[PDB]
Amino acid sequence: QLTPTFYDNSCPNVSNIVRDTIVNELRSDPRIAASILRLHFHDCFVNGCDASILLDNTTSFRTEKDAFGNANSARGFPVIDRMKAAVESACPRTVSCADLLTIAAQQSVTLAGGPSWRVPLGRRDSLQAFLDLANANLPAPFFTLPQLKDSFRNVGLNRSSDLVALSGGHTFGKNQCRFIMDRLYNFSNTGLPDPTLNTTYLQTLRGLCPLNGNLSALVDFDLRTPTIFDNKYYVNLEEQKGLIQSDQELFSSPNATDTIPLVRSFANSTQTFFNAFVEAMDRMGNITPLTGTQGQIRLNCRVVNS
Ligand code: HEM
Ligand SMILES: [Ca+2]
Ligand SMILES: [Ca+2]
Repeated sequence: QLTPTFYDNSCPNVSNIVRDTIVNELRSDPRIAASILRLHFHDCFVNGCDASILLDNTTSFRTEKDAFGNANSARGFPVIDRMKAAVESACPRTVSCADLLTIAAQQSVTLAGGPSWRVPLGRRDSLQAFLDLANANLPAPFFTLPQLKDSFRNVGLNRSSDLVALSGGHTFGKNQCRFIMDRLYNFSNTGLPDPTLNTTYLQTLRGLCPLNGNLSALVDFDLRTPTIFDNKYYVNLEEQKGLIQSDQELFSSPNATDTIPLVRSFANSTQTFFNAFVEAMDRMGNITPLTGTQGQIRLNCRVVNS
């Protein structure tokens, strides 16, 4: 059983070391908090939160870093190496990369203005990476609501609240033009923009992402507060201003009878959202963890111990 007090005796300063690292990095890279939270999400959706995503290539297994959802998208790996080294110095061979990344995600959310809580701990590190599983398990922005629900249920999150609350991670961070080009110019081969995208916002996005333009150009997920972790993401959805298809479907999909009330509830109360986010975050963080003597306490998050 994972417990928030796991390192209270072996490494009481772990959370503070993680926080300090993120604070330092945020000065030069204001996007790092968002990037780290996403790394934890992509770690947990593939064989559970086991730091499998942090492993680099080997001749026996490919890295998840080359999965369609991670390649030229996932970032922050060097920062994780930095805090790991700092933690290893303070507490040699004690904190797993899986736990480190979980704490980092929580601290990132808090530093961005979100809720503060102690995450359950005790996870251990994987002995391999899972590229095929990552390609199969990570959701895509073009997924329909039924597909998004399927993706979450596939890893163990059955509740619509899990999906709606965790999608709140898009209250900050960046998204490449490539992922919304269809919504802007030719949605579902209709030759027209996605009708669920506010027409005024449509114009703005088309200006940032012109046809035949730089597909790697970055756009803010939350037009209200781009770098602050708050409930503004849901207010945008109510106005048809969700950035990607998967965001807006939570409010506009024909299958959204169960998600609409959640979207409204989170848009109406920061407290309601923050509570739901913590609850869902801990549930995602409890996905098939390695515990006890299973797996290892990886020393270098990029390679399995030898
Ligand atoms: C519900 C399905 C989801 C889909 C389809 C999805 C899709 C995406 C896409 C397309 C990007 C842009 C990547 C890029 O342009 O490089 C992204 C970024 C991001 N996602 Fe999601 N996401 C989902 C759920 C979540 C969840 C559950 C979290 C965390 C709780 C999360 C946190 C983030 C963050 C913070 C970013 C910004 C990262 C950065 O700026 O470096 N996402 N997501
Ligand atoms: Ca994983
Ligand atoms: Ca925001």
